[PDB]
Amino acid sequence: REVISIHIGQAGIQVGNACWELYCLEHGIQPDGQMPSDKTIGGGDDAFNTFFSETGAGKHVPRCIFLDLEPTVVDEVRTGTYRQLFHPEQLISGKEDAANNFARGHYTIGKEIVDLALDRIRKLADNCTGLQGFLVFNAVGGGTGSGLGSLLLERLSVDYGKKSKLGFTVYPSPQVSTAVVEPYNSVLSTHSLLEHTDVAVMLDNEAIYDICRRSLDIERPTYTNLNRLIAQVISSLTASLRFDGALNVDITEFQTNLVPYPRIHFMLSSYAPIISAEKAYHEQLSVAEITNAAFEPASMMVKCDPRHGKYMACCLMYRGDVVPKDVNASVATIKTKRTIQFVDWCPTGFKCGINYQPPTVVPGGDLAKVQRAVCMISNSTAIGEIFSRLDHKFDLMYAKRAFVHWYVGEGMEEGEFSEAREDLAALEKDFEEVGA
Amino acid sequence: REVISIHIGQAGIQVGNACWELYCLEHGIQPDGQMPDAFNTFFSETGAGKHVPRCIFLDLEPTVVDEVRTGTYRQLFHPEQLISGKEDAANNFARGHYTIGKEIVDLALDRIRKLADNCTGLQGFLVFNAVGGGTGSGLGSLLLERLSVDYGKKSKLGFTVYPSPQVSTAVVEPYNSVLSTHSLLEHTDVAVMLDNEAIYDICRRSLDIERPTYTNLNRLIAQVISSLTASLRFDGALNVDITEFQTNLVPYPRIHFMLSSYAPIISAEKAYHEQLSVAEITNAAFEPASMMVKCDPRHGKYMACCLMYRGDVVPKDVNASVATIKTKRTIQFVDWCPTGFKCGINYQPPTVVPGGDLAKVQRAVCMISNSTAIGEIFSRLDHKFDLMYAKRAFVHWYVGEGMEEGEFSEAREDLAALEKDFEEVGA
Amino acid sequence: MREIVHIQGGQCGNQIGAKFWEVVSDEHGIDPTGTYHGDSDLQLERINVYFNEATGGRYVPRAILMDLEPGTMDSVRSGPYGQIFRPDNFVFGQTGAGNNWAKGHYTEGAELIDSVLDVVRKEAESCDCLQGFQVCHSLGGGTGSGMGTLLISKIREEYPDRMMLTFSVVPSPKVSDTVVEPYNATLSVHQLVENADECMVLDNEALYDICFRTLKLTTPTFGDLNHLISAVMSGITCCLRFPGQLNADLRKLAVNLIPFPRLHFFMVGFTPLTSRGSQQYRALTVPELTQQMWDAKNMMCAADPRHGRYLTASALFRGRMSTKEVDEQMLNVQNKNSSYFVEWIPNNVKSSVCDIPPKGLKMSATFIGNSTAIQEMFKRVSEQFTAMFRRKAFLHWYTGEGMDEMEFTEAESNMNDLVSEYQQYQ
Amino acid sequence: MREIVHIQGGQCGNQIGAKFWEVVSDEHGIDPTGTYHGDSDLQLERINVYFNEATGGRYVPRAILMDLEPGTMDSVRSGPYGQIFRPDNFVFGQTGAGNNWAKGHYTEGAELIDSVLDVVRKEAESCDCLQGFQVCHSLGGGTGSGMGTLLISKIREEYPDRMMLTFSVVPSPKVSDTVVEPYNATLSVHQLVENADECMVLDNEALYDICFRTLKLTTPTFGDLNHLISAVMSGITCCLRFPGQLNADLRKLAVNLIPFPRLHFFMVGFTPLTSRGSQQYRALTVPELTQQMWDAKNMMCAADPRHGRYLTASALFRGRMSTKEVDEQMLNVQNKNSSYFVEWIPNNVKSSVCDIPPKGLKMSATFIGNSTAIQEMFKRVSEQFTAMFRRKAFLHWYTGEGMDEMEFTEAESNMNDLVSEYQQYQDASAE
Amino acid sequence: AATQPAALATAENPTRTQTLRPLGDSGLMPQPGQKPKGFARDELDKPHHRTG
Amino acid sequence: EAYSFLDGLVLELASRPGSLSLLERKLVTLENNQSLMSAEDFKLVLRQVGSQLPEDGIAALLTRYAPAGSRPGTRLDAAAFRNDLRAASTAA
Ligand SMILES: Nc1nc2c(ncn2[C@@H]2O[C@H](COP(=O)(O)OP(=O)(O)OP(=O)(O)O)[C@@H](O)[C@H]2O)c(=O)[nH]1
Ligand SMILES: Nc1nc2c(ncn2[C@@H]2O[C@H](COP(=O)(O)OP(=O)(O)O)[C@@H](O)[C@H]2O)c(=O)[nH]1
Ligand SMILES: Nc1nc2c(ncn2[C@@H]2O[C@H](COP(=O)(O)OP(=O)(O)O)[C@@H](O)[C@H]2O)c(=O)[nH]1
Ligand SMILES: [Mg+2]
Ligand SMILES: [Mg+2]
Repeated sequence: REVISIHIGQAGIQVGNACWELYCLEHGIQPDGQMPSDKTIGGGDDAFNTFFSETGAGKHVPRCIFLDLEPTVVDEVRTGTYRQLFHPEQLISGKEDAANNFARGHYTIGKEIVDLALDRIRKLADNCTGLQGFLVFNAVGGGTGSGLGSLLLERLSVDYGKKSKLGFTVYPSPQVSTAVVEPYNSVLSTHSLLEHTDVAVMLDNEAIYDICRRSLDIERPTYTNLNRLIAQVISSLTASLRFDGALNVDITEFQTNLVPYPRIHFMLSSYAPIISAEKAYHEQLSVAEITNAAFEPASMMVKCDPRHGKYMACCLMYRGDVVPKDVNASVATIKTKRTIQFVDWCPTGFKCGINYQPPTVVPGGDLAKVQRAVCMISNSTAIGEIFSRLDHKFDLMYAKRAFVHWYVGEGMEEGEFSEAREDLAALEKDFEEVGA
Repeated sequence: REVISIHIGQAGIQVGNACWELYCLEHGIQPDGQMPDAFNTFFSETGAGKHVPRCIFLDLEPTVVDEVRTGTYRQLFHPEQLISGKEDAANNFARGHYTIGKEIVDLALDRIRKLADNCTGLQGFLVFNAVGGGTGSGLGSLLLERLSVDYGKKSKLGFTVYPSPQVSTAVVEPYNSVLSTHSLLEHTDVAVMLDNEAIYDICRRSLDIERPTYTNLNRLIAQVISSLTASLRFDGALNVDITEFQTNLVPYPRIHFMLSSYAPIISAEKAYHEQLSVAEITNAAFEPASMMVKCDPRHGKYMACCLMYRGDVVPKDVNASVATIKTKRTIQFVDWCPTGFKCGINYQPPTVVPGGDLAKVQRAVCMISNSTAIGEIFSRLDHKFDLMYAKRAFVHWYVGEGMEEGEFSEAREDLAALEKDFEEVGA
Repeated sequence: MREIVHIQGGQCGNQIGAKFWEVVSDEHGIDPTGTYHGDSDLQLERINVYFNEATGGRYVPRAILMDLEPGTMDSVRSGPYGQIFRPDNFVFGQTGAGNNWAKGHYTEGAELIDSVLDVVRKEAESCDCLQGFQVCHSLGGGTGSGMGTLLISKIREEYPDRMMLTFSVVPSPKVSDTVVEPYNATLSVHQLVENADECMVLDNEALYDICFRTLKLTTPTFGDLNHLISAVMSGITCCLRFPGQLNADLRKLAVNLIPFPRLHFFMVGFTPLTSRGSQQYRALTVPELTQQMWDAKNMMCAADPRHGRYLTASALFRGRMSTKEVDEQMLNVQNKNSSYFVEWIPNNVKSSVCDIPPKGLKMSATFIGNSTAIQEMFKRVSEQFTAMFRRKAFLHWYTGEGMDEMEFTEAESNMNDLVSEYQQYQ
Repeated sequence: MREIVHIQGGQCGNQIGAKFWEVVSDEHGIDPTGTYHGDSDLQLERINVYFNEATGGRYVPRAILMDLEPGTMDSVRSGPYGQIFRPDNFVFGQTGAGNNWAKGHYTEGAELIDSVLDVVRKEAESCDCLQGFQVCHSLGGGTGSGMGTLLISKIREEYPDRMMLTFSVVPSPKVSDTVVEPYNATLSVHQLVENADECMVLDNEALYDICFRTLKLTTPTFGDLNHLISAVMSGITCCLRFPGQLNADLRKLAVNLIPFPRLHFFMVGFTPLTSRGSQQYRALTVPELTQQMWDAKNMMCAADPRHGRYLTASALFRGRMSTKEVDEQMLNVQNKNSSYFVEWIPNNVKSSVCDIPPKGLKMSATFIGNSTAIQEMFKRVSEQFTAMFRRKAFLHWYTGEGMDEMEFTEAESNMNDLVSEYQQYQDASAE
Repeated sequence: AATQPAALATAENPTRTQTLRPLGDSGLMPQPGQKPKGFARDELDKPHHRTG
Repeated sequence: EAYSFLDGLVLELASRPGSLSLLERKLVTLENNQSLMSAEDFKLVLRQVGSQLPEDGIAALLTRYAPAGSRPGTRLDAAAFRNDLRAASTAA
């Protein structure tokens, strides 16, 4: 069993830098490449194989490619501490940026590098034997992540087919944002993320900022803490594949028990307990309260209120000192609360996953070392209001044809703007009808 | 079984500071938070080797909460439980009821649920606040309303502080008290009356402390709370739980106001000479000069009585004492309540706080009765409320916040109806 | 053979049953660990009535303990002879009734009586010939009065032919604990007058008077009162457990004390009862037992029989004795004060003899008198009920649970007709 | 001579089989090495029913392991008695059904069913007289439910006369793990009601209830539930392996418990189960065995017997016992509680006696009672199934694999008239 | 200043007031009516009751 | 001579083994914003942890680890004292 991850854009490979540091610290791989100790604890031998491939020996190269158009961050990765770990051929870097332009990175610049990305990922999959599926990281506000990501996912779909492609994207927050023309990129990314991504996990940046200011009490949080939280989420997500548990769940479990229809795949992420080191000592750690904290909107990774929507299906990943009895009791407790409701579509809208190894802690990080944790992935109808909220401010811009001359010059036209608007409206209608 | 306490305003959290100090002293918990199972109703066995109270401090002025955060019990309190606002209501019911509260109350009642789910045998809530202030009166009423709508059937006891008849520390406290009691009527289950001059007199005449501060007042209020929770906490011969108060002390749903008393309130030097027995400590718990409220039930008629006994007490002695009390005609009961007593016996003696002014005793009494002099209290407050309302003083403060005069008149007539009900029931 | 199954309700019932089981275990010679260590063979033949052979001479009491608060069970398990009760017999609720008849009779009884019925049906069907049921509880508390009454009615519906005893304590105005005692007492009595087979009324003030005047104790804790009640209860079923010159089972006592089925409220006394200081200076003869048994100040009820008529009477005797002296004393007490006995029933006293006295004693006696003075306390409770119910005090706690005014009205209606017939037969 | 072959499906099936083989290998006194170390000479004479003699007093279980994820192979060889199975019997694919009935019944089961069919045909013909097939599996997963029932069917058209046991656990809403449990469960029941000879219904909810109330354990993991299931599975087949006063083969119980061919759903109980705290208050008598055997709280199914009627019942007793006491206890329990037993079948209770008790015990019992209250759980599953299927939730994962909408409707209709048959037979009059 | 010396004093000689039981004028022991410590409470706080 | 007092303290804390790790936790948790501890708080912690040390020894320890610029007996450097206590604990 193996999974290969591709990181698109400037933020994508920063998230990858956090994730791979966490993986190397968790699997005990020295950043030069080799494992000092051959003995293993917990998951057992051959555990590292799903992330690291046994190349020659004394090295374990990750099954990832960093692809980006601006060379500065890729060269910073090349020059930093992890020179020997990453292969020189996997850090794909372009020569000029896409410049927040979906058209530029989708028609002009992406065409010369997507072929190299594909013919490297082809041999990455060839080296594999039990590929569960792909999973991607990108931000739809940029040019490379939004523009090139669409083409890369389309070509991956046409080259492989029904293979799982988990989408961990980063949407612009409704109030706090960094760019100006990003509604165009986001909408033109949605028009293909609808039909190409198998499971899409939403991640707003302001929600994690609120989590850090509120829970971990770093009054000046930067992108590194956000990336570390994303890495913790992904690790708690793949711990079932990596290590042994009571009820292990693989990748093709999520699509079966969280996707009621092929065009409805949008997951709110949640994590518990996100607590500081000092708060960790006065607060008890048991399944009940960490499960309760996993459904509160104040600890969600996306700025939306699930109380305005109806839960369709939920997924619960457990780590550490967790046994079936107390998680069963906790999930029974949740169903009694009438504050949160489940759609009548699915009475048993729960799926639990239990692992035994507690999440690891990184020196310099802010999360505390805890006995247990919960990673929650659910499907509800707040995605409908999120999309319409972005749609309104996208339609504000297009009425005056602002910034449209940039896109048309690269080689696209204005028809796909209209069809993306119509696709978003149809998605809103679909979500509303499903909510009934 | 567990009980969680909520404290509102500058008075509530100081009373909590005394109460939790007493609780930690009783169960042998170090101020750090760990011992060197009877404590389960107050403390939670969090993580490894730590006890955290089931309490929240919420206030709008940050100074007192912050000073609590740096006091002796820094690591005793779970840090997110101590809620602290950004700016106070400044003795304005409307300001703390319409403008500031809507932001802090939601987080407060979200976090109380983080305590309720931990609880498995939650007996009920109990609130500490003073209606004289702004955030205790205004925001407190909203918090109690949302507790009532959110939970409903669970008990919500109350130990409020109305302004004392002549001695007071503010000017606009009649408005705050009236607009607070209008909601205190139909939201709290049992309300325990507490004034300041009564406690000052108790500390002056009995404990002969010439210059008492709020510390002694809070200490003995904590003593009363501990004596009324000891039945749930420790083991006794014949105990009473929280529900017993609402079963045997409120004959009607709209009459829940309790006069409190405590005995023996004695110092160290007088403890040696007095032969403290059940009879006289029961007698002292009935004199008007040893009550926590500046009112005389001799003007009214007793409707019920609750007696709490701690330590070296036997049922025969309390039965003899209650018989002697019942035979006395200086105090008179209402005709329709022939058996208006309810005795509670516990074996754990009251603990002494080092540096405090109370002494070691073998037995103690905490009396909580229902009478009709509380209608006199409300009428005396209403007199001076209507005195200054005629010329509409300070009203421009309230109207600007968002309220109107409809609330003033409706609270006034609600208080008048309360007086009518109290005088009718006492017939 | 004939089997007695024990049922305990409330804190009072639990303490009374604990003392009763300690006394019985002492009589039959089993240690607090549960193993037989007695001397005579008479202590083996008739111990099935109370215990069950487990293994290696281990006997488990035939008891079911009922309550709604963990304190009573914890105190029962903590005390001596607390390691002989089977844990499955500790049927147990969680929330507590708390001095409210309605909670223990309509709401809390609903989800708890199913387990109590399950355990009592499981144990009762285990034995071959159930002599009857035995219940000790209280009419002041909530889980003892309401839940116990519901269980009584359920057993009467389930096993109708079997006997049933009810050792129920009734609170008194002089020694009064709870404010709402009349509300529970009147309705519990209203249910008992049709449900229970025969009732023997206990009262705490009478026990206090007995322990003050007779035993001359200065601090009569609940231990002494429970000891007196346990001795009385053990004395009742002594003939079933040991041979005698004239045996008498529970039905034999009931048939000789109930001429009309609605008159089953007995007033009880025990003898001998002497202080430790005056223990040396008394001779131990049949007249010394008879003169104290008939004394009004020895009765464990709050009713003076001199204000009424001994409609029927009974006497249980323990020890190697002369039947001639027993009969002569009974005839003497019958013929001396002829005004205290009813006219249309001659020979109102039923006598029985057992040759095995309680441990540490050579002679003992027990009295069960169905007098028409038992209606004094019924009026004493109904007057408070009418005085408080006329103003609907504390009624909103009863009405807002399922009960309405009709239950109350029927309660004093049955109270009045019972007391009226008791007065009529005087 | 009378031979039972064992088939294990899915993770739950493999763990249940591991516990069952541990307890059976302990019963016949063979060490985890695989050689004989027992004391009594009565064990060696009847070990051919479960073990084949390999070499030098070494016996290998007559078991087949079948599932789709290597973690279960790691788990099987992790505990003791993990090196006694023959490696050739580990028929195994590696894709994983993934909680999908269609994957384990049409896509992945189609090609891997032939290898396991080869294995079971090779192992079944290696012995003389097959008593029947025994399968333990689940109705919630994909590799245990779909593949398991397809193998059930295949054996059924291959061997039509042999007996067939199915120890299957059915998911419950009280303890629900996955989302699509009714979708798999309804179709698995649809296939079982037509293929399996008789089904011995288990449930994790009742097992947790037993381990919490009766045993009063602190952390009842899956090990305790699998131990209870293994104890039942050992108790049911005791008569073949040991002599007794009244023997009872599987076919005898099947004919004495099944009045009509479609009524082959039973509920399970075991006796005795006492907490170590209550251990020194216990007695060792037949009455306390029948007192806990008939208790509604001891049933390993989430269906209350007092909500229906007892069509037939059976009890398997082990240990040195008197037939008179067993007969009189059965007669008394039949006559006293006379309203819970069906009227047109007199003498509803069948009994058997064995002389060899399980290791560490002096006496024991096992209950297999065909009741009409077992349709309570079928309705409880069908209501969720029709709640989901009314508006086609998660249907694309099944119809996008080869299945059609007709199969779901036929499964609903068959489950519905099965519960209707149970109801009609419950309310039937003797005249 | 009110709390610090109190904490120092209670830390200097930490003695917890044990529950004293009044002795009756008899050989019998008081045997308190209730107790908040025992296995019944421990059974009550078991978390498995929440699932049903 | 506070070094001998520290050796006596660590030798005393060698017994009752739970008392050694508790004192470092008390120092860290009760620490100020900086690595400062009051003398009253230090004596309170020493009494709470179960160590009975003469007041002159406490004064000597305070003087040895007093932060620069303060009254010689008003405060104590928590971090330095804890770090030097770690070496003494690991030495025995
Ligand atoms: N018994 C007692 N009363 C107190 C205490 N502290 C304050 N009070 C009373 O509370 C009244 C005013 O309410 P406060 O709590 O002080 O003020 P507040 O509730 O914070 O309202 P704002 O000042 O407007 O924010 C005063 O008149 C005091 O008599 C205390 O510690 N003990
Ligand atoms: N004789 C006797 N009376 C008792 C005992 N314990 C309590 N009582 C009486 O029972 C009354 C209260 O009963 P209560 O505890 O409320 O019963 P419950 O609520 O049903 O469990 C009090 O008036 C006591 O006098 C006992 O051990 N012996
Ligand atoms: N009794 C018992 N139940 C189990 C065991 N393992 C899993 N289960 C139950 O089986 C259900 C899911 O089965 P699953 O693991 O998907 O089986 P598979 O995928 O077909 O191999 C869950 O609800 C579990 O409660 C076990 O060892 N014993
Ligand atoms: Mg970019
Ligand atoms: Mg203030």
